[PDB]
Amino acid sequence: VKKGFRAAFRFQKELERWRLLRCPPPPVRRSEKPNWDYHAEVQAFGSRLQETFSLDLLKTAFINSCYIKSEEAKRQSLKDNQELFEQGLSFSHRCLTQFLEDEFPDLPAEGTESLVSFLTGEAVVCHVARNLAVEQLTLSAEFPVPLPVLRQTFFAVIGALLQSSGPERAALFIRDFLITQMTGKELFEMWTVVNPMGLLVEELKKRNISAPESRLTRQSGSTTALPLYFVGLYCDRKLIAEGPGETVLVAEEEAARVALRKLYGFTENRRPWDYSKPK
Amino acid sequence: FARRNPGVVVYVNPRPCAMPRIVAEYLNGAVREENVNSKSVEEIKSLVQKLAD
Amino acid sequence: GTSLDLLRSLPRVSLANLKPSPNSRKRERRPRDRRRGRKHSFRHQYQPLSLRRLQYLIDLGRVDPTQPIDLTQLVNGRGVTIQPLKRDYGVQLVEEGADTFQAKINIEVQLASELAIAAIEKNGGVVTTAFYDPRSLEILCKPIPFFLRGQPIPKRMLPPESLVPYYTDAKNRGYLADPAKFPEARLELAMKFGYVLPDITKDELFRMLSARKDPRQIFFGLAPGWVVNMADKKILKPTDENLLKYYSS
Amino acid sequence: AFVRLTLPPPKVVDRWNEKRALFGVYDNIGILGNFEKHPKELIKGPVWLRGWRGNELQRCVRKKKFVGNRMFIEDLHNLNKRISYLYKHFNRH
Amino acid sequence: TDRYWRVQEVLKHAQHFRGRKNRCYRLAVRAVTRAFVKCTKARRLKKRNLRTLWINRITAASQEHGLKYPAFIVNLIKCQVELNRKVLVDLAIYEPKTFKSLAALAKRRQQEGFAAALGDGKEPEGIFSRV
RNA sequence: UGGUGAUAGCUGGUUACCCAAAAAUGAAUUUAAGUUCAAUUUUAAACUUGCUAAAAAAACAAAAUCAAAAA
RNA sequence: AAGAAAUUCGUAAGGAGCUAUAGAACUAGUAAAGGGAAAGAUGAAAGACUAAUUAAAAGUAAGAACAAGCAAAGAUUAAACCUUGUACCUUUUGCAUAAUGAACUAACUAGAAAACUUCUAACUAAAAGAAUUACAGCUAGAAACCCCGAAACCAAAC
Repeated sequence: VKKGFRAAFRFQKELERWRLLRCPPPPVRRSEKPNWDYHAEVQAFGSRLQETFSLDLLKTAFINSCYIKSEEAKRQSLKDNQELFEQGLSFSHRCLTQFLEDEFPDLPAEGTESLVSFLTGEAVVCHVARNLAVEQLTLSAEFPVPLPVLRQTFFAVIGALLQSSGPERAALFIRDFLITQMTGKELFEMWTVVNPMGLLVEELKKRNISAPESRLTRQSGSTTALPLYFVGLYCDRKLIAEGPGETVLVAEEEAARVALRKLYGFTENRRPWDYSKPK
Repeated sequence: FARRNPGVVVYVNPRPCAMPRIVAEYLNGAVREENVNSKSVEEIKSLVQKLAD
Repeated sequence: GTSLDLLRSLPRVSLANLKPSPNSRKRERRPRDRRRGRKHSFRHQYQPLSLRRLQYLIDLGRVDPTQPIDLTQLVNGRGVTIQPLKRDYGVQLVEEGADTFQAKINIEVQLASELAIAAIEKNGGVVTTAFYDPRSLEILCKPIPFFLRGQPIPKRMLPPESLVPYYTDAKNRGYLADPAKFPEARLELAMKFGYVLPDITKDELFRMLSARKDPRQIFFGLAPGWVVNMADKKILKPTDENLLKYYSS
Repeated sequence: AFVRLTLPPPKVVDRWNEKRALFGVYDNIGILGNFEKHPKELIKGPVWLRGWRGNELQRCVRKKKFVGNRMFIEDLHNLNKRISYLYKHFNRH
Repeated sequence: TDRYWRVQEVLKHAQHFRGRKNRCYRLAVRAVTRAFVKCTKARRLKKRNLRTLWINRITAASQEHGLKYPAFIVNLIKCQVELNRKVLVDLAIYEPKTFKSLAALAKRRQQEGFAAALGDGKEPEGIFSRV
């Protein structure tokens, strides 16, 4: 038997490391974990964002219906975030629509609604909250915090932010934190468009423009198993959009998609949106 | 440092301890642990500034 | 003492805090790892006393000028070191300090310089030479121990025939010297320097200065064959007639 | 190699026991006792090395002299053989 | 008493090895050192390959427009253009219209350069050859 | 069985880090694997010119040996 | 290499050891002189059904393999493809496509001395707690030089 207690203590740590790797512990909310002060964190959270929040309002926004039930159950053996949630979601819809309209006046009202819904989507809201540690600050009876409950708080925080800092700061906050999520997102990715050829024709007739005549601009490897077809939409014998496709149908569909982006001013070379403006 | 950076929650817990240690937690969930055993004030200040940045 | 004040400010010291002085201890190499892994007796050994060395003792008051100089007293004052293991057999004087030692006192040294003898006599000192057996001299340097051993005081030995002429020589002023030549010899030395001879009799303390022990007598105070009641701080004298014959022998 | 799967029981040691508390007391016996008793006189242990130290050969040789007559015949012969090796090593290498 | 952990240090780097090498400390230690040294040597050579790749891509892009790489570089140098090879590859890939403009600019300077060389400097410097 | 860990100028082996400095000439030795002498290197100390270069002058016969001043 | 004396002097249970390859060869001198081992592990209680504890050695299984190659590196969307690369120690010479040695795992396995000097201090014409040196000396401390292996030789028993 080897002598010494350090060696025995060292092996115990060695055993613990192996056990932890084999069986990682279940997740627990930071609130239960040590070194958590809700009041201190909220003050730091507001200062960290460099934004002014009303402590009472912000706490109410964090407060959720599920959290109250757990406390009420313990109490048996308080203001929800619904009111703030409605204000933030409603205000965000107006603010998001306003931002979209300015950049893309050509884009149809239907498209703006899809974009607004995508930006207010549960996944988008949840991702921002988790990366900001809002989930730890979120008050709920279950961990990991349910996504619908987490989404409610985020807009509730926006509603609290509106009261504390006004629409102007909240609008900058939305632009700084939410409009940034549109980077790298293609138009059809955020807005679902089916039957692009029909939609393209529908826009053209509204503008009193002749439907383009599809033509095969380029062709390669037609008889091989890997054929490449370029189809160009010619309006009044003038090419408006061209797309590549493995088949003539695919190229025509891709060309239609390119035209739709051009119609609504979503060109790949379009002017970038600006987050620098302090105004 | 606390006045300069009030957005970071600082916990100071003098207790019977073999080796002093500093734990830094980030918003994304990253946590970094640094032992302060037998280190001078100047060394500690430089380390904390790096953690903040 | 500002250093003392710093101690008060500094924290209380503990056993662990103690640390060896810088550079006091060198490092060592041990084979733990690859660093140390891989690969004449007959001639007397006179022990002299310099005149300059003599001068400071008198000037510093280490040896009382009134008391005659005694080799044992010098050992008592740690003036000179005699080692029996070295088998030191004699005592001499060193020419150093001939120009820095102006004083007069009675003294006895086993060997003295002829120039030094007259110079101190010119100053008024009394100088003589006595023979101490090297074993007896060691006993003389350490008188208490043989009392502890219980040995009685023996008769002082005489020089071997090689050294008899030196001690018997009148000019050498030895205890075996002929007294008849001493008044003439003293006169002759005075003429050599030309200094006015001070007769030993003129001195008020003449008897004290001229007092000398018997050739058989080791100690000025104690006659040969005596015993000392060291425990009772008394001196014991043999009262047996046969013992007197032994001392005469 | 393999290591223990159990932790040893905790142990507590008293540093102020009389032996530790009074360790070193009377070490100044000579200076504070008029030098009547030298601190070397306070050494208790093997007779041949009380107040004395030397190299291994000197210690062995002194040990033989002190207890040679009181040592066992077998031990004395072994000590004699051991002394031979020690003598050659130090005095020839 | 830490000899086990010393082996673990070698083993942790040798966990991904195959064969008895991954489980033999005698062989595992040798493999770990050899792996580390190989990366060190490649660091210096790695940079040279990247420049070679950039130059090769530029030549193909220039040849696509019908311009040789050496001719394109020399004319750009004559025009005091200091764009690096890495940026040049990006311009062709992501700015084909700009690359053609660069191609046209280099060819025009090449035509002016040939005229200047034939002229011997007696003729006035061309508009694109003016500094 | 013990002397005995015999002896062997011979074979082989001889376990953590970092910084710094660092070259197989002459003479002899039962000596050419070692050792002494010169030379090198090296530490301390004393105090002042040193290295490269270097004309004329000799030496030779009618860029080195030597070494003014410089730089 | 050996090595006196004379002459002085001399009263009077513990471990900065080991803990089953360590420590006595030992659990044991047990299993012709003589030589001489191997090994065991529950709990308070087994009149509680005999204990647990360990991604923990190599070896295997769970789960064989897929053109290209000292087996890795740079990489990469990608395990293999592309690119780069003459196993290790010792020894030769500052070179091996020489030559030795290695099935693998665990344990065990080889630098030891103070005469003089420098350095660190005490006191100082004196220094050392007897035996030592001295015209700045003297005292104390620190500072150093391995392991295994013959053919042989002799004594006493059998």
